[PDB]
Amino acid sequence: SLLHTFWRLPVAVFFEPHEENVLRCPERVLRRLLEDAAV
Amino acid sequence: SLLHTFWRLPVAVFFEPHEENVLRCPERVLRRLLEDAAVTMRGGGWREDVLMDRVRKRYL
Amino acid sequence: AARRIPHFYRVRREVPRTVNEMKQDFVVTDFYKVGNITLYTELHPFFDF
Amino acid sequence: DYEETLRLFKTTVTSPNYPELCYLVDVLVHGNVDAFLLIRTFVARCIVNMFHTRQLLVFAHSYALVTLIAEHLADGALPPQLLFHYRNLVAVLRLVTRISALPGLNNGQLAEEPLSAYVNALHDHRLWPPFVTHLPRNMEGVQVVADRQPLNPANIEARHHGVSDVPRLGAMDADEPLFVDDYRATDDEWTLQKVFYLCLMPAMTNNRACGLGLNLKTLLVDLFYRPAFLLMPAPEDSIAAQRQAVGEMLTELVEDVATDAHTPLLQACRELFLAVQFVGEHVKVLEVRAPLDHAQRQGLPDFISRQHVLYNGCCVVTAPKTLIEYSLPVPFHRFYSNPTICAALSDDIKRYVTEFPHYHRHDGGFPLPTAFAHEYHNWLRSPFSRYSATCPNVLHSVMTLAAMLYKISPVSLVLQTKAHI
Amino acid sequence: RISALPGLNNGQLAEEPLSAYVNALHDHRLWPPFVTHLPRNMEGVQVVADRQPLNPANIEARHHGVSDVPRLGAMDADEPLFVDDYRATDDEWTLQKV
Amino acid sequence: AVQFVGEHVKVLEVRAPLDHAQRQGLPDFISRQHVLYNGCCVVTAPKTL
Amino acid sequence: KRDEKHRHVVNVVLELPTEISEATHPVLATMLSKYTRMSSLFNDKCAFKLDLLRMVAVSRTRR
Amino acid sequence: FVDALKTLCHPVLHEPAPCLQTFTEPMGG
Amino acid sequence: METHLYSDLAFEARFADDEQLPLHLVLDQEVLSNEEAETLRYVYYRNVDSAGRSTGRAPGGDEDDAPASDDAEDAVGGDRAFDRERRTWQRACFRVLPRPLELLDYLRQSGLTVTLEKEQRVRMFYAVFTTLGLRCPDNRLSGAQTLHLRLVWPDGSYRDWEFLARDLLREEMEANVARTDEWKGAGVSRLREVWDVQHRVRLRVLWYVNSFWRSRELSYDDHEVELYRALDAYRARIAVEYVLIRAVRDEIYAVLRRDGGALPQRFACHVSRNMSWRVVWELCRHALALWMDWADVRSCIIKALTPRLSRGAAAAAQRARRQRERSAPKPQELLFGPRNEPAEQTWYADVVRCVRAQVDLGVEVRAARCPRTGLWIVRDRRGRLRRWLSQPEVCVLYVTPDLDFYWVLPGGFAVSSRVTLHGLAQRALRDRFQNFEAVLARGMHVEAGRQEPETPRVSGRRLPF
Repeated sequence: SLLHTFWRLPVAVFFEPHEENVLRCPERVLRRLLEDAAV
Repeated sequence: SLLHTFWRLPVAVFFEPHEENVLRCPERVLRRLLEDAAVTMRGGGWREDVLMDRVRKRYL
Repeated sequence: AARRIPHFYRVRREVPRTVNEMKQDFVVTDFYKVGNITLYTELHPFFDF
Repeated sequence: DYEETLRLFKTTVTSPNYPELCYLVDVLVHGNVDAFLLIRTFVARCIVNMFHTRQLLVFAHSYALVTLIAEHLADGALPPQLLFHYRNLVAVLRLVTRISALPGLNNGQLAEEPLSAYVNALHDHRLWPPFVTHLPRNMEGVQVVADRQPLNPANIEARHHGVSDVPRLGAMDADEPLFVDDYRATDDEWTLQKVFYLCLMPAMTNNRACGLGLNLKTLLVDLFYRPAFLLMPAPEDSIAAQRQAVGEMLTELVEDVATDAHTPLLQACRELFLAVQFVGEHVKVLEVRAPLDHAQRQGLPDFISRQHVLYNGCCVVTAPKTLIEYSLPVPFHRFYSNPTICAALSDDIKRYVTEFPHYHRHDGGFPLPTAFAHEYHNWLRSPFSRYSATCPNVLHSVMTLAAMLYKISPVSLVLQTKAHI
Repeated sequence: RISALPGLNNGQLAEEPLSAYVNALHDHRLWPPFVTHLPRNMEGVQVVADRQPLNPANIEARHHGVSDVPRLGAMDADEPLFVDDYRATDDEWTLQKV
Repeated sequence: AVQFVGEHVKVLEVRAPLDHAQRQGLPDFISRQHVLYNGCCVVTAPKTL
Repeated sequence: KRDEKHRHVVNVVLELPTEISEATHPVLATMLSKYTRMSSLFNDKCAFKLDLLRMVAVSRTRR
Repeated sequence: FVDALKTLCHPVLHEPAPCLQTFTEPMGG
Repeated sequence: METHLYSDLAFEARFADDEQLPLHLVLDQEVLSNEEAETLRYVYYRNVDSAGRSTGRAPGGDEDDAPASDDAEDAVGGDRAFDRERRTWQRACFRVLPRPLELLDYLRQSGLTVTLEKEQRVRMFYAVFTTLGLRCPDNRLSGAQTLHLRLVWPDGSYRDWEFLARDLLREEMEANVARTDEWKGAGVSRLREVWDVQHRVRLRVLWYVNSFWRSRELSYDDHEVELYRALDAYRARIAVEYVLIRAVRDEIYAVLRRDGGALPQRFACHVSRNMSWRVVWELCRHALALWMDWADVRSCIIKALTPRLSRGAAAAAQRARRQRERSAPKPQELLFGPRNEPAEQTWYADVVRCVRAQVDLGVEVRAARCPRTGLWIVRDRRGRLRRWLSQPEVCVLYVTPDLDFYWVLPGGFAVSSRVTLHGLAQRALRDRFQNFEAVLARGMHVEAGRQEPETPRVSGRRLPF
């Protein structure tokens, strides 16, 4: 299920909003959206 | 000099994009959940019968 | 939609207020200050933008 | 002297103990004259015993139940003060429609439009009151859209009564065929309904009332299915036999609201069953589009103002505890959208409100659904609901909405100017 | 109605509203002094009766209609805290506080 | 009416930390209410009890 | 035979007790012949049920 | 007061830590 | 009133070489908007026969029964189809009265006389007057010969209405000095509304009693098998874009079946190790089914294919293939000759969102290749960045002017493929959305490549003079 990335060690970012943001919903919002896509 | 609060940068471990970083898919469960949808969305429901049956319904 | 009204609220994501709702939470003396947002929209007494 | 009648009205609209049968009577009668004549002594008892047992004035939650009491109950089987209250309320609506227009300066017509329909939007017919029970007589400059396409010929509006139209009774769940009772309303009672549903209801309830539609197809079939409604004669030795025979919902619905010591529950319940022959339909949200009149079309000719109204719907003020299964709420407008009554009505709106508790507001800040949230296209935008949640419950604060309904036309400027307003 | 600012509360910091910040009568932490049912949201709350907190749902229960002995033999205890089986909504909470 | 018996009176101390707008002043702060459970706002001397 | 579909439309869609017979209700005899002019709409039994309800409503009046 | 919004909600008004530095059971029973 | 007389006389004129009838029309606010009718350039028409699909092509059969077969240089049968489909469209007479008017009162105040069975009220806001020609091949007219009608706007955009011959003549066929002054004197017989095929557009036809077509003794018949052949022709002309959409759908399913789904990253958005992907895969399935539901001709691939059909795309495809097929550069041309040089792409997009069930179809997007990597990065047409690749509740489809393919789930991972139009013929793909090039009229220059002034704008607010 989990993906396979090339760079094995993860990178700290400047967190530019000028770039694209990175999938920033936590596990609560994931489980809630699971319930909303369910019902 | 006590416990104050400042603006540190938000540290978050991420991954910069590459050309061979793959998103692997669970074959034997998710493709076999896609199998029944792929075989049930071939036959019927072409979205070419609703407005044509309406313009035939006004005729007949 | 007469049956899909309970199917709209079954998601749990908030709807943001529009600019006309954003224009009524100000007192009559704070409208003309730089803290107000919608001064780039109030352009005509006959039209909403 | 219209003060204590509006005090009693403000008492009886926001009350948490509104009697739940009134919404059923509202979706039953539909303002038809023989339909209201057929249950005349029923609503007479349901006024007098309800008022003597409780000081909230009944039957004030819809326009058609009030404008028919004030004319078709002039017999005198009521005390004069209750009919005097209803006549004063219709006189208050007359006062508001006289003040809201300009009576001294409207003469004749202008491009087949009255000048009073240019000065003020209440006399205009493109605006529609949010609870339609009869289609209007003037339907010329509008595009009434039911589901996908407008309804321009008359064949999609034809209902009868007492003829046993069986295939439409399997078509309340259907959405395409509308059904009008061929009583097209002319602009006097049309404007009275417009005022009662825009400037007197939400100015008195402080925008606390709501809109729901009943599931009345599958409701009459398990309300009046008992043998007492079919073996009617051309018993009553105790109250337990009556409570057993009448059925469980009518044990509590018509318990102390129509049962006088003269007539039992059985006779009154057959009297209520007598007028089911005007069944009506399920609720349909008529998305009525309307291009503007020839004054404000000067700029923006492609403007097509949407408005959402109901058909055979009841304007409710509390939760019906007993018809909770046969009811479905419809928040459809910035008036009549309140979260506590819908949370007591539906259980997904309740979860959505207790997730985001800042949508518990009254001033139109409730998130309407996406087909109802074109806030930049209605005739009644955000300052109306922003005003209606902070007004006092006074007659001048009732007519201040009708004086806020003045249009922006060049003719509106000439007419407001020549009257020095 | 006066306690909140009803023309202003539309926006969120946490899942608590703006009204739970502009007035302490509208938030879920200031408990009214005589409660009958426990509130709905206790994220920033932990209730104690013994030396330890009572956070997990292992020490909460309610059965009326079965008439069991271990409740009625420990009525003056400190562990069990037999709550009602009906959580309090936002309206009943803030009106209890009022 | 003895269908719905509740337990005895037990004082609930509530250890509730503050919200996240006043948190930064001493972020180790907690509050301490003393809400009572299963009781009544008595105003008279109950002459039989 | 015409009687078999009469028993079908009083047992399956109407579901009325058979003590409610033709010997007391004439609107049964004058309406069920019309309601046997149609074979569809047999799932939504409540439509025919409330149709019989409004026909017994229009039957008994002083009008 | 709304001009002073650039002053009243700064975090330095709400930090008593230098003010704090310069200034100086079983419930079951 | 004016252009009806002229076109009636001109159809008296040209009846020897082209055998059409004068079908005068008026339209209203129920078809085209006031902003859309104030600036309306010119109207078009070409009628489709029962067995033949056009008039300008060959009478018996055509060469358009060959598929495009997903070619590269010749897009759709080359450019002879462009001049062929331009040859079959005819220009019609045209006028707009952009002010409120009552049709019966306007014709009474003007020279004509209305003689109706009853004086109903037609309240319309602006009247556009045009005459089209239904063609009688012999004296006999067919009740399944449909008449198409375009509305061309100055930018190059158009809408398409069409209607059969049964609803044009449902009553007026079953009810059977100078020329200008007797035409003015006797005038109009009656007026009735006509619908399109899909019951969308209500416009009105005007039957003049001084029409010479009444003196030709036309015969008429409306059979069932001819109407069924017209139904199948209309079935094909509607099914063109939708069978393209089904080709896209089974293309994505086959390319997921091919490599199994362990698909690479083709778009520049970061990823995080902790977030699960079962949820975004289920969101991908639900959103692809949602895009299958809300599929429409106004989409990404159709508007990507619209400038492909013209001749300029053929010339640019030839020169781009000649440029990309060019050998290693020699110093002889680098040192003395003219040096050589595709800056940023011009894509289209469909963005589908699962949590709100709202797809957004007509989107323009300028893509770019990021310099640090080999990844694609999208940008807006203004210049801002597009942040929908952050949202885990959305999906986005993409299409190149090379007609390549990218279906992008959240995280910048793209299911790459190519579009398939092997299963589609030529003539429907041409006459549905052939991109039309504007002809010279008032307000535009003679030579191409010039700065344009303001439109003529026959106005309803200004004095028209």
